[PDB]
Amino acid sequence: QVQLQESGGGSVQAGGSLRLSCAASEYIPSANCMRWFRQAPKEREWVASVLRGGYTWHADSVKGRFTISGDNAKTAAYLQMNSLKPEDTAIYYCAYSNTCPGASADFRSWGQGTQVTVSSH
Amino acid sequence: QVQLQESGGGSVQAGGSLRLSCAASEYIPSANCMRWFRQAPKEREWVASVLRGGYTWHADSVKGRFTISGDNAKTAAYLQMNSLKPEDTAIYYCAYSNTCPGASADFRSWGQGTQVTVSSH
Amino acid sequence: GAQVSSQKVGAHENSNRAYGGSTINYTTINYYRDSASNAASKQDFSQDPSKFTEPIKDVLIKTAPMLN
Amino acid sequence: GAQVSSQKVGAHENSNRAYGGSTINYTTINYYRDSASNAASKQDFSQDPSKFTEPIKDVLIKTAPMLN
Amino acid sequence: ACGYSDRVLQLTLGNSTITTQEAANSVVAYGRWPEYLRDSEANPVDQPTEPDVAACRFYTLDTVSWTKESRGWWWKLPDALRDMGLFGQNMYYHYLGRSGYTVHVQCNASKFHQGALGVFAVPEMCLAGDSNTTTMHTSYQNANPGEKGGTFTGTFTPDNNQTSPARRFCPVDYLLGNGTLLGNAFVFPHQIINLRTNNCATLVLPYVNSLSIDSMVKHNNWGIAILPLAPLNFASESSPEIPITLTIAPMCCEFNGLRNITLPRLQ
Amino acid sequence: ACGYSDRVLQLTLGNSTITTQEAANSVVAYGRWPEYLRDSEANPVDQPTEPDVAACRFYTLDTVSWTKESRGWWWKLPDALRDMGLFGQNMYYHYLGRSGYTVHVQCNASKFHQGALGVFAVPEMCLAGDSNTTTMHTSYQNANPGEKGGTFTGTFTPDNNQTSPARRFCPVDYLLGNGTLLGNAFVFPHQIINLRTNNCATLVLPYVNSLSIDSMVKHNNWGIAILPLAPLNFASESSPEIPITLTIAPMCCEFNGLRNITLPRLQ
Amino acid sequence: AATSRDALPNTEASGPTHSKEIPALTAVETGATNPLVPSDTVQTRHVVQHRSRSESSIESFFARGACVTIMTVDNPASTTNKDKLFAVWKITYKDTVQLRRKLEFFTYSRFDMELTFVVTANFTETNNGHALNQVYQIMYVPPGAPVPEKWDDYTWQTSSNPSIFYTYGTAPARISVPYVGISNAYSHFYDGFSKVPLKDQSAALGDSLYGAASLNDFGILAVRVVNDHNPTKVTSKIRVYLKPKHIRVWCPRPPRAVAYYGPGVDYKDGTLTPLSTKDLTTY
Amino acid sequence: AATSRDALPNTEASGPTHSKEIPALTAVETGATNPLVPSDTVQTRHVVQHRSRSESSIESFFARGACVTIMTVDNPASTTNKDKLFAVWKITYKDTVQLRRKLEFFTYSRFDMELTFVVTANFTETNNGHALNQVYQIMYVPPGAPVPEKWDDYTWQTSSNPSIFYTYGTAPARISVPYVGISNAYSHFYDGFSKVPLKDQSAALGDSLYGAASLNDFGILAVRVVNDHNPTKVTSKIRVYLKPKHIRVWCPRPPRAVAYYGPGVDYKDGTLTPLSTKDLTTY
Repeated sequence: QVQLQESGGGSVQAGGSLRLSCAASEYIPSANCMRWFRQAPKEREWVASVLRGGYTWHADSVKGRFTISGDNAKTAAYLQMNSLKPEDTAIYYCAYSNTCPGASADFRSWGQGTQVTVSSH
Repeated sequence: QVQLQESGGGSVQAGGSLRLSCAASEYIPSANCMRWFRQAPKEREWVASVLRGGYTWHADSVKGRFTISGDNAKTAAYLQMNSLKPEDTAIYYCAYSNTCPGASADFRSWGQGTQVTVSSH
Repeated sequence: GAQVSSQKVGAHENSNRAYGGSTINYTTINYYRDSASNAASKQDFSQDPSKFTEPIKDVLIKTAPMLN
Repeated sequence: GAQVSSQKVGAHENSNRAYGGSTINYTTINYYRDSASNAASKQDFSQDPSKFTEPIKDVLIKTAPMLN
Repeated sequence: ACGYSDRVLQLTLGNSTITTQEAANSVVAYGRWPEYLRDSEANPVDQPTEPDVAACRFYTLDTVSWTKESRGWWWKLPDALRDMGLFGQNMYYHYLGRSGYTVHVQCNASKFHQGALGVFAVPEMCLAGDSNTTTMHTSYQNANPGEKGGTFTGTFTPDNNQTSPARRFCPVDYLLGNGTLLGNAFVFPHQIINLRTNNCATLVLPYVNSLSIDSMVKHNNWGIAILPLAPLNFASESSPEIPITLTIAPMCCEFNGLRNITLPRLQ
Repeated sequence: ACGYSDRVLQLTLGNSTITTQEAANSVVAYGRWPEYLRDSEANPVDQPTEPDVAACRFYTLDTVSWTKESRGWWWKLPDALRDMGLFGQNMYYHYLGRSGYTVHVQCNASKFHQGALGVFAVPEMCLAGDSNTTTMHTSYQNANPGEKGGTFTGTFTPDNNQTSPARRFCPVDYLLGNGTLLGNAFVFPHQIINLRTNNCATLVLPYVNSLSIDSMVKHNNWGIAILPLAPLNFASESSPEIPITLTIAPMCCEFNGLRNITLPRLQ
Repeated sequence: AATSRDALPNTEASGPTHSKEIPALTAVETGATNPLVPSDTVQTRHVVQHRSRSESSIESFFARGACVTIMTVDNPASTTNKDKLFAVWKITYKDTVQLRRKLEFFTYSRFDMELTFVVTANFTETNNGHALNQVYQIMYVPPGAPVPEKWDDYTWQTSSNPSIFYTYGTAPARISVPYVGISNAYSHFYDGFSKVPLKDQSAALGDSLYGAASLNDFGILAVRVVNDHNPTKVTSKIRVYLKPKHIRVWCPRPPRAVAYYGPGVDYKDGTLTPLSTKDLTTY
Repeated sequence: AATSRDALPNTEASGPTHSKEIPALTAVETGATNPLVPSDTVQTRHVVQHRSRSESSIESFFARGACVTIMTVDNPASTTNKDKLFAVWKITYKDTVQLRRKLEFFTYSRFDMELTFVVTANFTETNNGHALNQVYQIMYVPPGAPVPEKWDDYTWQTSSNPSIFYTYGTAPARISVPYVGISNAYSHFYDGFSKVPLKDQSAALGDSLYGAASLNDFGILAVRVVNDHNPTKVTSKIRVYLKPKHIRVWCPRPPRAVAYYGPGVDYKDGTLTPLSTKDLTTY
């Protein structure tokens, strides 16, 4: 079926940087709004949402530090994680939408995710 | 953040007078309706509400004795407490609003308050 | 400023002292200042398809040989 | 007491026996006694910007030297 | 033919005359010359007082000094002329007053100096205050400096003394002192005194207000703002100085509602 | 009346405009304004190409520097403009071409500098070579320097390398570079840029040649020679410098005989 | 005779030039803007101009309605102690920024005002209770009249104050108001005071706020839920939209460049940098 | 003078023939279509023709409105963490297939556009809670204006953007828009790029998407539920319908034959076989 693949995760110390990438197996002629999500305990959390270009929304925790871009041609998105905090440690995911600038944990499928471990000191 | 500071509280005997004052740390370009509240057991009570000037409302207990003014320039309010009763003993507070002549215990923040102790005889 | 136009009557009621016959008209009054707000008049024109059907430089006479 | 005015037609329908061509008008009837209730006519005037652009006492002739 | 020029002008009002050899024409704000109040537009019913030549004449305010560090200056009308001869008197004795003006800003230098001053006449020139704790709090005294006027500044400094606030304006230059970008001020009637070109600015201003006549003691119709578009420079000197002088003449001024004299608290 | 002057001019061609506040009128060489080729004078039969605004516009060549030791400079037309936009292109694509010109030489200083430049437009400005062993031997490359032009000299220095001759011009100033006395150059259309008076020279030149139209790549119709009649001097300085800039606009240019592009050997 | 929707002037063909006429040169000192057109500096062709300024006329510029305030209500547990369930808002446009900025390009204006009210409501605590459609009373209390003290006092009788009874779920309410200013035009800015402090008086007595006058005192709008108390709490919001119609404006001004701060022209520290970074020689 | 509703030409009676006139023979190489009528190849009778092409005029062909997008909303548990409850959709017809294909028979067009909005809502989790009738705000944000960040920020004040406040349960909302293209006609196809890559520049800097231009950048529609948060979640959908009125079209083209794939003319593998099987000699 439709497949999204997360990549770029790893383990870094606090204050560090990362860049997560999510590409679709084949192109999707419907999904234009991409989103990022995370989780640690037993509850999912919305990171950022990005439509075609260049309207980009963020959350009250990841704003200013995180930035989403993504190609306006290839159905893929990118997450630049700066000034990383030990609280950011979680499994990050990717999910396509339709025309949904808003965000809610209500996606049909779920890829696999990518682990981000933030070291303290 | 936004800060309100109560002052002027103390301990007086019945029939006495006081004057409570509440000023904002810095000016607020939205909050024009100020209110006073009190409490003793485990329940808050609305004292008086004052918009810019000079519409002033009171409660069925503090009316005629209490009077609220406040500058129409500086975001601050004042409470003149006359003919004080031992029942008035409580912690008084201050809270800014918007365009809310009415009163309800539903304010976001909460400063600190000021204690008013009324002696009997 | 009413616009009265005629309708092309398809099915005719058994009437010629009100409906069916004596030309049935309809009224239209525009209510807005902007032309974009108007309804479609549908009173449109047709044209000869030649610009697409016969785009040749030298005129085509059907009875004659195309190539001469 | 109807006010009939013309519309400035932008996009024209393929019509000249109803729409597009033969000047499209629109009707307006005021229903209230108070002028404040009226809709905006939008039929407004323009003026020469001179009062702001050339507020000088001695007239400006573009081809000549400003300072003489 | 006879050699008449846009550069050489002579202005005569009452018993005063101003000459100039380096003018850049003159501006009649909004193309409206000052005029008396028409019957069709009249308001107060009593016969108005029209001082004419007694008040309609050129008064020279105190001279200021332009240096490399000058940020700008400002004045209010009729405020600046509040103490000027019969104009001042007629102003204080009446409840109502209206007046137009001929403002002439003067500043000469040499073929070796450089700099440019923007002279702007702003209708209803409300200036920003100095507090971040209270709005619209500048006091009457500070709002009306009279002939000395006030000055613009390059940095906003909030008044932090909440015990005894200064209650004054803190007009930031690039913000024209009212929260708008200076570069736009050119929408107001104005002239520029560019040293290489001219040595004076002349602005004829009509009475502008939402009413036919109003209280002069309470409200200033116009505001004169002078800011250095291009800074002062001379030869290779580090501290050049040239004076700037204002001369203002009320025009077609009329007053209504005579009473006893208003004695304002100015300090 | 309105203040129109011989000193203040504005020239507009194509999408370009030149203004000047210190002109000394302008010269229309031999009283003939540039024009297109008349039918009665025509030669090649094919329909000519007339670029109009694409080529008839002001092009600014590289700026040179005038010092106390400058002897003079020279350029050839249409050579100098050989690489200028569409004019250059139209020139190379056609076997034949004709064009008039508006040459505007620019050079400003101060009321404290002094000097005078003679700007001369010479029809068929053939310059003398550098050899005393061979005549008419200057090579195509050296004869056509393009926009950079060449320079005059104060002393004739014969080329003695007979192995590999330099094959260049050696134009002596007082000899106008062609064996005639400079003092006579004034017979050619000209203007003088005398610092105290003006800061520019304007020469409108018609197409001048023994034929109606000719090969532009082979033959230069006009030559621009700029020599310092009076040397540069400033204050009490030993090494003053002021730039000189040329801006040339082809006029009424037409071309015949289109083919593939000529790719000349320029070095 | 030139109407807003008329086509702008055509571009006239112009050829080369070489003369004493100097359109390009000017002197901004005079305070005049040089009235040039393309043909003054370049060669131009003939162009039949079709564009018009119809959308930029003052009337068309302020043709959109805009939010001004968000008035709210509230029901408690029972009465418990409270019965002051009603909103009173002092009518002033200076509460938002959007409409306010647009009304600042000019110094004075005159206009008939159209007000539209969009009312929305909702539940608070999850409950099986159901409220019946509400009716709201929007009462204009002009400066002077008695302002409501209790939610159910005499003032609500409205024998002279205009009032709009809005039923929930119907088309938003709307009314028109004539130019109601006490002056010949409304004053967007007022450089002065309401009181002249006199020397033979106390400073307190002669004091007033800079830039404030009754020129703009229009009174208040008092809104309440007509229906009696319900067991289940419903909160309601009334959004007010103002559209200045039949408008005229005087004296242009530079638009507000830094964030608004109060009903005056004042500015707050830290909001004084409207421009971003850009090199002088970078496109 | 020939109107769309006029009757087509009558069939003229024609008898036998034996001549040099050769209507039947032609040569398609010329690129012309042979303009024959029955009477040119067979004997015909006289027939008074009544049929008309009234239903096939361009205007009548696009007389039906068509869906373009499905915008949705969503409420969570409480806030928990979320307050981004609002839908923003980039206005483009190229999202569906039905209207898109119809608008491809031609290369260019001009038309006034009528938009109708059908709004529906529903409950999610079975509950005894009841929501009060909702009001929606459909805001057109033209290219440039600030796009809403929070559900309750300044942008929603709408001092210049046209907005429609729709009350639930009333007749679907509708508005008209003039031909708003920056060109003389809208371009259904654009064979080119927005940027010319220059040699003295980086490939990245000169890069752009094939077939994309601002010719079709119309901005966005932002929709939100005006009512405040309710304890019980309600989900809403706004369907947008476009009807091109007063339309004109240029340059006919072959209709799309394989499934659409993106906003371009591109095709996907495995969708390239529009024709079925049928023998050459089978009826």
